[PDB]
Amino acid sequence: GPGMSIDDYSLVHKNILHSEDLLKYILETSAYPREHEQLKGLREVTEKHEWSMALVPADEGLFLSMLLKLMNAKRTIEIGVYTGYSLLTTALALPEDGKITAIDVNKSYYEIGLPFIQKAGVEHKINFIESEALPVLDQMLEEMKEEDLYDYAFVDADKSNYANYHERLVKLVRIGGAILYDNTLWYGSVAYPEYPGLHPEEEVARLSFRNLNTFLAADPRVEISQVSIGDGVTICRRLY
Amino acid sequence: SIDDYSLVHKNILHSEDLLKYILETSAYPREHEQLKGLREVTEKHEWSMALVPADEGLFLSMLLKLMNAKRTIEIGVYTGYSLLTTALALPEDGKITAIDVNKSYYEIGLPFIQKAGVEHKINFIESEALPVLDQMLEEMKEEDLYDYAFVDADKSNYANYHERLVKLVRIGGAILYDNTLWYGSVAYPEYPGLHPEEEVARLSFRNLNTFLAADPRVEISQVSIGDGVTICRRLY
Ligand SMILES: Nc1ncnc2c1ncn2[C@@H]1O[C@H](CSCC[C@H](N)C(=O)O)[C@@H](O)[C@H]1O
Ligand SMILES: Nc1ncnc2c1ncn2[C@@H]1O[C@H](CSCC[C@H](N)C(=O)O)[C@@H](O)[C@H]1O
Ligand SMILES: [Mg+2]
Ligand SMILES: [Mg+2]
Repeated sequence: GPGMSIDDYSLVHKNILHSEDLLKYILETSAYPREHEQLKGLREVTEKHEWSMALVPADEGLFLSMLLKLMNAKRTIEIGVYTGYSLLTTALALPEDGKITAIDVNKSYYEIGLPFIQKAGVEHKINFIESEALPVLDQMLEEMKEEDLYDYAFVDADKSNYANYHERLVKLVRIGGAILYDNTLWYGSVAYPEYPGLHPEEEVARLSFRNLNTFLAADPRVEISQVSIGDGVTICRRLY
Repeated sequence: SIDDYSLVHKNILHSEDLLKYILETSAYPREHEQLKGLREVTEKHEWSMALVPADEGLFLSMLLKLMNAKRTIEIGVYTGYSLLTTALALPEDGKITAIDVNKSYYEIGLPFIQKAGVEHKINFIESEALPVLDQMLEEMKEEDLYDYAFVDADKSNYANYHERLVKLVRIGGAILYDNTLWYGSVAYPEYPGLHPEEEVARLSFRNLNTFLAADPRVEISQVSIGDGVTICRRLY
């Protein structure tokens, strides 16, 4: 992936909705008119970037923003930033004193979106950490206190590692807090045990998501809602 | 058992297999036993096309719990699938005002609501929703404003419901409109083969979607789940 080729991914032209016309209707009617001008700018630059397949889309973004506001989130973690579309979405949603821990192995991607984040006036909310996510989460587990738990986590980093992220995040997000997993329908390819013609890295991701979806549905630590928005977003709410 | 409407079996997702995967993997294992029972009786009913689907149900429940909703209003109950979802999501002392013109539909699902132990949270009003909302407006105290409203009744009246509901939910409260993609038929100016009532609803949703996207009193998110759900959050 953007982490560690573009040619290894064979489904980038697929969408989970029944037609591109329906997706374009949602974007033009309901998403783009509500998208911050700096999110638009960041999106348009990123659409030209070689890894644009990884970009969180605008209708999904407004849904993330809505969830953040409805749950009155204040402290969040963003895992897998890329050029920062979902991160800027989060920073604009949070109150003025909101705080985001943002983690990505590749800070050069973040620097593409950083001028839009800065012009949006919300960079002060963001503590960006350039690292693989798991060691950072493991260190947070050692140092965290109960009153500093996160309200919300958005997970959108190495697809094969979501299950390992989950085991840390169910302890780092507060009870009643939210953990969101991005891309859980993987272009619709999760719908079959076997699926033709994927390169090995993409098949690893597809199988990881089939296993994750089954696991999350059985996991008593959370309630879940798998939402057919974007490429599938699974919302988890921590029960205990 | 043949629907008069044209669109009932159309999916907004790209295949029935994809929808089935979501439901079987992520919805049915998480569906309360009484919701399963209520759904299974409703599937055989003449108007089963109107039933809120199980993946949408879990999404409504998640929103209610994440926003810590305590007092809600449900407009368009039918056999009660979304109503029972709401009642199970709310705390033990939660309260719902449920409104439907047809109480006979409610009584189809009421035994399952009762067995779930949540009927006490529900005040069911048999009426057209608009006069009820008009009457609420005249008596509603600011401290009694609803946390959450689910709108799923007469499609052509959604705009009229909105003008009342933006004054009956609290600041920061949620108004959800069901069916705002209308089987995907809203995506085009014209759409052949529809029942006249279906076309009325389709044009109403195209107008509503445009209006909500420009309404300064709310933020919105249109979500491609079920038949489309537009979440509104009241700003002032
Ligand atoms: N092990 C890892 N730890 C942290 N980040 C990782 C990682 N492996 C890959 N990544 C990063 O995960 C990101 C996936 S794309 C993220 C998209 C972004 N959320 C958006 O709003 O568009 C890439 O930026 C990649 O650099
Ligand atoms: N003017 C009106 N006022 C109140 N209810 C109305 C109405 N017109 C139609 N309805 C009701 O709206 C409902 C729409 S179907 C609602 C589905 C239900 N929410 C579910 O979870 O499955 C029907 O029960 C119908 O009787
Ligand atoms: Mg993603
Ligand atoms: Mg409906």
